[PDB]
Amino acid sequence: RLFPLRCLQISSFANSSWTRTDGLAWLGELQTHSWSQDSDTVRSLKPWSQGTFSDQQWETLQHIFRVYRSSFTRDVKEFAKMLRLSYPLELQVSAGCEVHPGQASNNFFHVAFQGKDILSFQGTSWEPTQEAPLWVNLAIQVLNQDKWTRETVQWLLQGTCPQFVSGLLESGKSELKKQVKPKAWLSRGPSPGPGRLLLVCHVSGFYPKPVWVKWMRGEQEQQGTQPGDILPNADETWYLRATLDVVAGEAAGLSCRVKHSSLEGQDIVLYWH
Amino acid sequence: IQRTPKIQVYSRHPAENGKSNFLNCYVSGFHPSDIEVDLLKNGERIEKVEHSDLSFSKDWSFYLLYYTEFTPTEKDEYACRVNHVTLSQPKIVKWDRDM
Ligand SMILES: *[C@@H]1O[C@H](CO[C@@H]2O[C@@H](C)[C@@H](O)[C@@H](O)[C@@H]2O)[C@@H](O[C@@H]2O[C@H](CO)[C@@H](O)[C@H](O)[C@H]2NC(C)=O)[C@H](O[C@@H]2O[C@@H](C)[C@@H](O)[C@@H](O)[C@@H]2O)[C@H]1NC(C)=O
Ligand SMILES: CCCCCCCC/C=C/CCCCCCCC(=O)OC[C@@H](O)COP(=O)(O)OCC[N+](C)(C)C
Ligand SMILES: CCCCCCCCCCC
Ligand SMILES: CCCCCC
Repeated sequence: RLFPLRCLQISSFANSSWTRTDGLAWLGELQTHSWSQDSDTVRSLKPWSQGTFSDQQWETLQHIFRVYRSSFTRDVKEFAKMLRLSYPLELQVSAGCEVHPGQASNNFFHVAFQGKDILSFQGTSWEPTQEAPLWVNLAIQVLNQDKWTRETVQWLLQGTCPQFVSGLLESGKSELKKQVKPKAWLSRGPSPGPGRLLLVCHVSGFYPKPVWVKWMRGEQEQQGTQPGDILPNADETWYLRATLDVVAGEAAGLSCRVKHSSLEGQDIVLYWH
Repeated sequence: IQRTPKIQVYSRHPAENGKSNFLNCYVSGFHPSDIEVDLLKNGERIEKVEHSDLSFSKDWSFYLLYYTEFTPTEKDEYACRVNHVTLSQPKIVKWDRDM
């Protein structure tokens, strides 16, 4: 489907002296990049991670990030002192873009404070989110003064990112587009009764993410099927559990049904026995 | 101190005693980022673990994948132990193979 580039940053300020900044990049659901603070380097996680970029080009990005990390850090502590914001601080940034086949290109740059949205880069400048407390508005006024940073951010988003991503997509398409068939198993959960049964269905090892799992009686979906969260494996496939709270007598004839794009129309059907 | 961690333990493949597997622990939805996570075997800490990079989701809550290679058995009890600012005492969630 679509494969957005999501650049994540986690900056934690415990006090004025202690801070930690880490980042990662996700292309679609695949993590392509790692940025630790115990390293002045951005680690590529896939052979196609560098896209169609030279080492010269890449090695500069390396340096530009270090300057960014430190600038951001002192700027934050400074806003904290001006606006009388109390430590510790949890700043997060979600920025990137996604390429559309094959005309336009949309982008985004969101920042959060203490886990709540405060502002984003909309058009040639910073805007606060509607909920934002008023100190964020003072911050916006300061931020928007820096025309240099603005044009820079606008350039990265509207220019660099799209160009970068296109490269990644070309080089990594094969891995992005891969399909991995899941396997499923049944089991008996903790008794909600007695005298009841908790029918549990396990589906694991599927890629990509979108899946369909419902308990069935023949072709009748069981309104009552309760699917869990889609959980990740270490190998970039997922895991999903679907349960049904039923009177023991009902279990007979009941089946668990898995629909996934990798199965090519051939649903997995497990029968309770 | 805002959002407290969800803890979910599960295996890569269906448990078969005496066969090689991977035990996963997914800690999610917590905030702030400061956290401590351990996989447990029979109460004791598992040293040869692996974890993912701290990340977060659209709603800004943080998540973390821990996993280790293991072999299930009738006797061994596996678990996942988490500590966080939002908890008064470390929380333990037990791997249940039939759940
Ligand atoms: C800023 O914070 C340091 C502690 O960092 C903590 O990290 C986690 C443990 C968690 O508590 C987090 O919320 C805190 O932010 C303070 O103290 C010590 O830093 C030293 C470094 O060697 C380390 O032992 C610990 O992180 C911590 N030690 C403790 C409390 O046992 C710093 O405060 C002090 O700074 C010195 C001038 C002195 O006052 C000493 O007590 C602490 O190091 C904080 N930084 C500063 C310089 O103010
Ligand atoms: C606690 C409240 C926090 C609210 C603040 C949230 C701000 C989120 C916005 C972040 C945008 C980046 C902010 C960091 C400052 C600049 C970022 C950047 O991407 O450029 C770095 C640049 O600032 C280099 O250092 P400098 O010394 O400031 O200047 C260099 C540019 N000149 C001097 C060449 C013009
Ligand atoms: C090119 C991938 C490197 C991503 C590192 C994380 C950066 C997140 C902050 C974006 C301004
Ligand atoms: C600012 C997000 C895009 C960065 C491309 C290297």
